[PDB]
Amino acid sequence: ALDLGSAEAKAWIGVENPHRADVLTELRRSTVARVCTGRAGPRPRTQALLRFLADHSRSKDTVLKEVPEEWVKAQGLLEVRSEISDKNLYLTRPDMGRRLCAEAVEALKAQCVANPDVQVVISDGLSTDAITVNYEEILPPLMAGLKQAGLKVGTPFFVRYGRVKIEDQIGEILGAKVVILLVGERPGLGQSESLSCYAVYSPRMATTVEADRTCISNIHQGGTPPVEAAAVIVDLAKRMLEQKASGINMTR
Amino acid sequence: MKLKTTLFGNVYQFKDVKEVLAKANELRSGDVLAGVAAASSQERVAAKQVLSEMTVADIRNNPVIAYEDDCVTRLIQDDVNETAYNQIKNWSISELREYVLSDETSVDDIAFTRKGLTSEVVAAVAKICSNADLIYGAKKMPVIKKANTTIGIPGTFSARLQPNDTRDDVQSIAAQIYEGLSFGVGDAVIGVNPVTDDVENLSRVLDTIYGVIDKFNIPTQGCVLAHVTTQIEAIRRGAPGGLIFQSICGSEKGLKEFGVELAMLDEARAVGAEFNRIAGENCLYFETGQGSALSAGANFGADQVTMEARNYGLARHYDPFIVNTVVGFIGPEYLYNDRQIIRAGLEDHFMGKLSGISMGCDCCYTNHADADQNLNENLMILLATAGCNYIMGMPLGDDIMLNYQTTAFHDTATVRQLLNLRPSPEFERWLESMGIMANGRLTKRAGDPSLFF
Amino acid sequence: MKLKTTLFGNVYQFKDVKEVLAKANELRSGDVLAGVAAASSQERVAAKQVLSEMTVADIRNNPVIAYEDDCVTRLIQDDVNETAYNQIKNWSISELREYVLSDETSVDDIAFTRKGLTSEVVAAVAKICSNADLIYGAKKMPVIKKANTTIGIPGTFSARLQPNDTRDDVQSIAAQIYEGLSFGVGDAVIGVNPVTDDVENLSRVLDTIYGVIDKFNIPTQGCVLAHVTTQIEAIRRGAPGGLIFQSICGSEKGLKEFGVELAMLDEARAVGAEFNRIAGENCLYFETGQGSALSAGANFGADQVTMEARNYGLARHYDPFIVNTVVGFIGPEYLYNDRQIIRAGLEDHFMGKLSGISMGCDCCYTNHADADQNLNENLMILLATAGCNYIMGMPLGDDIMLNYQTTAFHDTATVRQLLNLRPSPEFERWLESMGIMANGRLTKRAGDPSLFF
Amino acid sequence: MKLKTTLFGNVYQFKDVKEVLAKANELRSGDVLAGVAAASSQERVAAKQVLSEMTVADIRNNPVIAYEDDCVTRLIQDDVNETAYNQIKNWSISELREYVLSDETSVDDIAFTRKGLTSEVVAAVAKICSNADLIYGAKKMPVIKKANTTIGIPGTFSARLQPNDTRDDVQSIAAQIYEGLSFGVGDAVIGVNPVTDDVENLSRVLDTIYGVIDKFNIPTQGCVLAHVTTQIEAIRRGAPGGLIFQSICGSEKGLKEFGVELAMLDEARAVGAEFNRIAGENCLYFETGQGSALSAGANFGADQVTMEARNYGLARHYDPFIVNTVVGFIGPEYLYNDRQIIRAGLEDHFMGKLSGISMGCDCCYTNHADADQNLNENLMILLATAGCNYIMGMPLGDDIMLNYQTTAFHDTATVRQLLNLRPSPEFERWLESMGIMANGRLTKRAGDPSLFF
Ligand code: B12
Ligand SMILES: CC[C@H]1O[C@@H](n2cnc3c(N)ncnc32)[C@H](O)[C@@H]1O
Ligand SMILES: CC[C@H]1O[C@@H](n2cnc3c(N)ncnc32)[C@H](O)[C@@H]1O
Ligand SMILES: CC[C@H]1O[C@@H](n2cnc3c(N)ncnc32)[C@H](O)[C@@H]1O
Ligand SMILES: [N+]
Ligand SMILES: [N+]
Ligand SMILES: [N+]
Repeated sequence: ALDLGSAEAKAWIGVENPHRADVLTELRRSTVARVCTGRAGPRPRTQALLRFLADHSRSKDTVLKEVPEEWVKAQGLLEVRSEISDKNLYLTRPDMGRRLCAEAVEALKAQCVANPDVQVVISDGLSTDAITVNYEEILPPLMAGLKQAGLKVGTPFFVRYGRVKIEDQIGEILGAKVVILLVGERPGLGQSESLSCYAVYSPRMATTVEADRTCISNIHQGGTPPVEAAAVIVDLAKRMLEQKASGINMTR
Repeated sequence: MKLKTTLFGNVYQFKDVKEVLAKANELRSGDVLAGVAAASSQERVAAKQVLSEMTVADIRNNPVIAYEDDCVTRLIQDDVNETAYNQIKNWSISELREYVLSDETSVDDIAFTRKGLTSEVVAAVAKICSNADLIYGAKKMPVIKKANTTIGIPGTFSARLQPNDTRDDVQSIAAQIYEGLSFGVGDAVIGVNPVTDDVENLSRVLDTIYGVIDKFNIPTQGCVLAHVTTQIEAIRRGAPGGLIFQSICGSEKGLKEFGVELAMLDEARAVGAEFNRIAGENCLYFETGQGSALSAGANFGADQVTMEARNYGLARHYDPFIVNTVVGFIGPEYLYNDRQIIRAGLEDHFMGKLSGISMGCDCCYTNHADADQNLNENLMILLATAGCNYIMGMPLGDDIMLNYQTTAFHDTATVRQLLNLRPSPEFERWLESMGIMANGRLTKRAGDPSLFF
Repeated sequence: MKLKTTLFGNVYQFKDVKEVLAKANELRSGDVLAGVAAASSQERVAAKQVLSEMTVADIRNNPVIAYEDDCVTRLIQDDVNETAYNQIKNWSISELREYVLSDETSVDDIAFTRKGLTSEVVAAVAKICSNADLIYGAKKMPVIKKANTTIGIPGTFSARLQPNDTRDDVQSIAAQIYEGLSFGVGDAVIGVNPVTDDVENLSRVLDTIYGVIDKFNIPTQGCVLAHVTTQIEAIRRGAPGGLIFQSICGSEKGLKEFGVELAMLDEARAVGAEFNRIAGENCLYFETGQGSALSAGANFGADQVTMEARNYGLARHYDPFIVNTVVGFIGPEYLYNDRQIIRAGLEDHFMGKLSGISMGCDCCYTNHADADQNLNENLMILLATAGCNYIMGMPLGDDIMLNYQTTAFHDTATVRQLLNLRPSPEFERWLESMGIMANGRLTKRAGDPSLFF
Repeated sequence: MKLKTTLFGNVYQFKDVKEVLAKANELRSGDVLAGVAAASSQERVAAKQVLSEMTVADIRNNPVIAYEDDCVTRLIQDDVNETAYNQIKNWSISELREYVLSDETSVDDIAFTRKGLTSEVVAAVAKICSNADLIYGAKKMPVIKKANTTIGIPGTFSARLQPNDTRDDVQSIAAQIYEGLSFGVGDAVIGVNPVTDDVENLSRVLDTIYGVIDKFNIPTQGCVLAHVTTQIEAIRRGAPGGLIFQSICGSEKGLKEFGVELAMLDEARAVGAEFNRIAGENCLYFETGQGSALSAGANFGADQVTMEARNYGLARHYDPFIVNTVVGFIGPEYLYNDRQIIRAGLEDHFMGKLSGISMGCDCCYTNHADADQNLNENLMILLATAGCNYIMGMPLGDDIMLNYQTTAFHDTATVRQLLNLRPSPEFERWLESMGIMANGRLTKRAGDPSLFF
């Protein structure tokens, strides 16, 4: 018996006649990459191929799963969506995901502050597990760090079916100087918890290039921990207000 | 020129060259998203016929972006050999396709002919080519470059070792390097996509790669796929320089979206010649892929195939060691399923070899796309028969930080032994001296990273 | 044997071997139509694991159709070499897959090991193989037969000339013959699908085929793909006998649907040995393809991949000169799109080569299926790299009578020059004498049927 | 650095590096005319020892002409790869000589090492090399370029067709062309030294050269060795562009004597990329020779060997298709007799190959020098064994216009059949098609210009 999703299956060494088997254990634990699985001629071994296909079956399900509406109320956020209606349309229309819907603009100017210094926006993006798993570990300290010896903090809200360039419209509707976007990257084969952070200083739908944004990616338990992340975005946020710039326009 | 044809008694009218180029493409989800695709299978064939009867001058004089408004267009236009253009300016696109496919057309014939072409003309020929046309045509157009390894020689097949990590952990990066070398991967480049983009981290990643290279005297070159500005600064400060990388787009607006100017690529060329540890004359590395122009809003109503060909006319000016499209890196909104990704892979490689660049391909797909690993194995072998210069290499193709699946280390060994292809001749001698390869085939002790210890 | 496994904490239990064999298949419209397909990717992977852990004995002792009820099951079971079986009866399907793929397993090792396999075991290995596994594994399992040409030698690639006509017009058939011979097609066979199934019409078609053969002293063989009984009657009455053909099914019920008795194939072998103009010892021809048994209601709850392997176990008993699957001949209800037709083509070829038959493939599709000619060009090249013994050939692949698209005469010449493959050595010498081929490449005067006049 | 040594109890002290470089030269009439030659064999040997013990850094940091005063010095210094330099900056010239001569130093090792050299260092190595050292060392440093022919491949030997005339008569030039093509001469270039330096006369000579090229589809290139500015003007106005030529000198003052600005060579490269009928990437042609700088009063107290190396450092920046010294073109005041012309020819070729340029040689002498045709035959064979890329060709070597003797058409064919060398592979295929050459040897009907009529 063997569960392909088990740690024993993840730590499996398939090299038949190793030169130094103790080194193979050292190398396998040194990375999440699927190393040391051996070979059958020039082809992958059966168990390694099985764990590949098994992990892929799970990854395809993490694409179409959505965050429940009961989970977003337990965090006290405004339920706003873009022009996209369902998950199938979001995967094929990236242009509609970069723009809010009609009833979205009327809820931002009404239930949020005017001209904040830092604006924290959250969206599911391409992965739901990237949001739910790390939410409670990155948001409490992010909002506290921006008010501990910080400045004018904006009102947080959740954008459903959102992309990255949608923060350019938020940066004008709310008029924020710095907009922080926590969005889920596309799911990997082995995991889907990876979260990113897209920040920009004073975005403008007509002139902001993607190079003007600063990106903090791979925020998860295997990459940058959410608590450690949260601290480095607050620092990032302070540097944008000082140098009046973002992305490639910064220094250091 | 005619913008009109009659098919089964039906007149199909097209507005300009830009619309004909778009609607002549095989069906793909990106052209639909761009609103430039044909409305029916009949109009698509009609666009192909209209395109086939247009001349080289008709497409050379009607680029998708104006000269005075786009530096990439100017670069493509200024580099054309006008003597070679005048010889073919009146050929139809139908006659240029037959010229390329002809067995009486030698490699030296194409070497001069391609100088009279522009990227729009390169895309035009691919649009009227079938899959076997794109494969056979690209095969007879080899492009050979040389860094510390020679790449593109017919009968050879290289591979990029791609040891990416979620935290740029050098222990994880080095582990994937030993794993790749044990399969014969790495003659193209040992290139890492970095997590954090700072000079200190790039140097740490570079010292890790070159520590392995120097310890075993590996004939190859390292690279960190960060921004070109931070790569130049790192090498200027003493980091070991191999290949200098930059992601490119086919428009001036697209380059601005990437934060790249043409002068940066000029500086990278001069920095490589002064600092880089390269025996050959080629040291630059570019990555491309359909959909990048439309993603940046910088396609100007042009289809993604034509925009991708413009990448090659831009890359050709800087004579890089390697270029590869990342065929299915983005998502299903630009390339939906297996059919589209394979087609795009054959298109990109054919257009790259037609443009005279050392064209490879990252046979890959995403998890929100209608694809699996059997797709990558189909495409990598089709492209291998096409003479594809190199593919990628990761442990089973699982990229733990870029969230996609490329080709495995096993795949390059499979392709080489299946098709009787060798690695780069310099790298093959190292593999032989390491006991990893004999007569182009993996030894019994190959595939074991513990052999380097 | 275990019929269950735990995947991601969920237990996946299966009824019998037959269900495990079916749900391990990649997704295809045929297994859905049969109600035997896996409900999700998770259950498919779980079925693959349970299958990979089953032993050769577990599958050899559980044929999809019982011994005492099916003469194809008996034929498969009776021809097993019990000494070769007892050596591998305790091997798991995972170990047999790795044994076939091993570079340390020579062609002579597999020659004896396959004698201990049954068709169900052959199907079992294919179900846990990737596309590249199917391609590389088949490449290292060559099968060589001899009629008037030698087929299946590594480095060679043959093709069947298929000159069909809506009325069996001897002017239309002969015109397609000269066209195909000008591209180097016909070393496998010159085979005609007859519109009318009568003796006098067959002799007229055979006299036309052999009239060309006798005029230019062509080393090859003719064949008319009618029912085997009418072929026997024509040759007994004096028609030129070359290859004797019959369509086969993987079950006794499926053979009765075609009107075939095993005695007929025994008679075909005896008629060939007395009358046929064949120098070698192989003179039979069979065609297969996934979906035939389900179409006849003769799959008995088994998947189309398992049933297709039983075709190869049947054919191996009669040692035919050539066998080819007709991968997409029927329709989308069994193989819907490009992804499934390619995958089935690789499975079929792999299973045929593991069974020890001269396995070719009719890379083809129908017009009511989600496919186009670019699918035929993708698969024909992948299968060539797999060492596929032969494909079909028709003018542009357009069958004016069978109403489907196969591979073109251009496609065989393309594959041969792309992969540096030669025809059958006897046929290659003839093409060289006719000035059609030089060093495996078409001369300038090739591709011209008026050369024969 | 030490500038002195003790030899046979006598102390030999030198002023600077420039004096050490000069007195280390073998005796030649040019160094005596410059007042920089050693007074005896003892002082020459002592200078060689002091030079051999100086490091690469000692000579790289002491160019014969200062950086801020000379644009050739800047060009040489700016193009140095500082990473390759820092690896060898502490190597003595004795160690660099042994490194080049080592059978354990591969062509790929030198490919990177030479990038850390300057011309003064290249000259330094040659000064402590014997004749056999110069020959064997150059042989293991091949340099391969490509225009419409490939030149410099080991095992091959090319030649320039030089059809000069006292009045640029197109009947006299064409007559010499057919004579040379009948001996297999012309794979390097068909280059004419024009009597009159005007645009209209150049186009007439180019039209005659290319009229023959176009008539017989010859793979080669034409060139008229006028001033580069007038060549640019003719090609811009529509003259057939092949190779663009210019004579070069090792100093800025020497270039002004020829009327050459560095921008002109940059313009020549750009004009070639737009107009020239060249398939490969190399289209420039330079000629050199010891004594040019001293003749222009632009040696600045440096010896003619050191100044000649600076020519190669200049040329390498523009990556030309061919460079050849004209070893004895000037007169005895720089190279007096057979001994000195041979030695200079070996030095020049060695230095050119160490600099990484496609180094040929015009083995020639003048009638006011102490030399005869047997000198040209001695040197052409020694340089061939050295792997010299090409020599000249004229009817019996008699230049009716330049008033000197070079090598004959017979001499290239002699060298090729004596040493089993072949022409450029493209040109060899053409000669074989014309029945002129078979297996590298002249057919019976070769050497006959009436064959072309
Ligand atoms: C696919 C992808 C791209 C695609 C984007 C196309 C698309 N997504 O439609 C393209 C080909 C443009 C690309 C190129 C680049 N990318 Co990128 N990209 C990714 C990737 C794999 C996925 C992003 C994602 O899933 N986002 C979630 C979805 C829901 O958002 P989206 O709106 O659909 O995607 C947008 C953003 O992702 C943005 N984007 C993509 N890449 C980058 C990089 C930077 C620096 C920025 C500011 C924005 C950006 O473009 C998309 C359209 O607006 C990430 C890897 C990761 N782990 O996230 C790297 C990643 C974000 N890219 C990265 C890099 C290095 C680059 C380049 C700078 C490469 C270069 N040297 O030029 C360029 C930047 C181009 C730009 N300025 O927009 C790095 C960022 C490193 C850093 N310190 O910021 C990442 C994190 C991967 C890595 N190598 O570490 N990339
Ligand atoms: C972090 C994205 C990485 O993948 C590469 N890439 C993927 N798709 C494309 C594309 N379509 N165009 C250019 N570069 C691309 C890019 O160079 C960068 O290194
Ligand atoms: C007139 C149909 C022709 O196609 C062949 N054919 C097509 N599909 C199959 C199949 N699935 N099994 C057996 N034979 C097949 C058959 O032999 C016959 O000659
Ligand atoms: C009309 C003299 C010709 O001979 C060539 N030549 C002869 N000696 C030298 C030399 N020493 N340096 C440069 N070029 C030279 C020069 O290029 C010109 O084409
Ligand atoms: N692109
Ligand atoms: N079947
Ligand atoms: N000189």
